[PDB]
Amino acid sequence: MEMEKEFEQIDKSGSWAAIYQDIRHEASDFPSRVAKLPKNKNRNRYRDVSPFDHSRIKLHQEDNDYINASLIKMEEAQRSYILTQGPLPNTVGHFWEMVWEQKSRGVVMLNRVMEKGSLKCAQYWPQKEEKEMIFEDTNLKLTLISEDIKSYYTVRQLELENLTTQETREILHFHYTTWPDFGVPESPASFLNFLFKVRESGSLSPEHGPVVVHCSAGIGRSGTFCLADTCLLLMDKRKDPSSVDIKKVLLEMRKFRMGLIQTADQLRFSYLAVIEGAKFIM
Ligand SMILES: CNC(=O)c1cc(Cl)ccn1
Ligand SMILES: CNC(=O)c1cc(Cl)ccn1
Ligand SMILES: CNC(=O)c1cc(Cl)ccn1
Repeated sequence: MEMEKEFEQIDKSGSWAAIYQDIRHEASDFPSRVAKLPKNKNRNRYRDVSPFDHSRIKLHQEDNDYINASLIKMEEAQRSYILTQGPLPNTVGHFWEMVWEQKSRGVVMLNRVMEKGSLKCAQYWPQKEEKEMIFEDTNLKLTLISEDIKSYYTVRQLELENLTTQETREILHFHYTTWPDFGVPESPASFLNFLFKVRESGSLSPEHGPVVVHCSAGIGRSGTFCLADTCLLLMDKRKDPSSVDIKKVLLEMRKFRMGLIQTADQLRFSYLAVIEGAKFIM
């Protein structure tokens, strides 16, 4: 079926939970043996969210190459994404090592450091220009260059230096700051505006490594971001845009990381975002 009318049919019939459970039943199951090794317990935030072995990002290190991060490669859309958990106190150096080694231009953050009175990720970037951060375990230096605070999101320019080679690179930090502590946004308008700002920066384009996107577990809000981006790109590329099937795209993405889209409300919000986005594109 088309999307917008499939949408009203699910609303009128109140069957979002049944649609979402079907997706959960059909989703791929692949091994994640490296994630579960005892030496990696303090590298995982949640015991039930792990990268598959076949798609995990490897650190260029011979001691321990493990990080909780996955490469999502969308062949028809010609887009790749790295989805990862919010960094932990003992993985902030690994996080920036990955950004460096994978040649990423942008980092997309969809959570606040504290939500619901608890810490959802480490404070992993500097908050003042004159107070830079040094990650001694991976030999990197990170400096805040500029910051632009808007009503729904903040954009930061960061300098990442590989202290071993003295090479430097400019990284863009795109921080969506207004996702509610509970539920999903009432309108997709600010989330779509944010997606378009990431696109306009070059961070999603083939001349760079894959964008790094995270929330707390790296599957819920993060899944919503890449699912909406890929569906809108396919609607632009194909002769028949009504052939784009959001449930089929989601199942393809779940071949590369488990659990993408965590609730039926997030599924409905993803439909809403793609529907409204397709009208603005033209
Ligand atoms: C759907 N996207 C494309 O077909 C495409 C084509 C090029 Cl050149 C770069 C990125 N994407
Ligand atoms: C060129 N701009 C867009 O294509 C766009 C699209 C959407 Cl959905 C929101 C904001 N900007
Ligand atoms: C019916 N057309 C569409 O849905 C559409 C959607 C997009 Cl994103 C571009 C062009 N056409």
